[PDB]
Amino acid sequence: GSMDPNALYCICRQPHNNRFMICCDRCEEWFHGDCVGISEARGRLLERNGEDYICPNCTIL
Ligand SMILES: [Zn+2]
Ligand SMILES: [Zn+2]
Repeated sequence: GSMDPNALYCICRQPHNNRFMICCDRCEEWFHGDCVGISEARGRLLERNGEDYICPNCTIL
């Protein structure tokens, strides 16, 4: 549910207190723009338009 500071979600399993991160509605988790490929400018755009982003892990799973 609510993302925590000392939690893990991304495939690499790292804290969100490092680099940019994105929220996936598919699995309802968090990921890294670098790991998924999304750019800081791209992820920020989907947040403004309100487009439910889907990590590359779910799209192929
Ligand atoms: Zn990662
Ligand atoms: Zn996902």
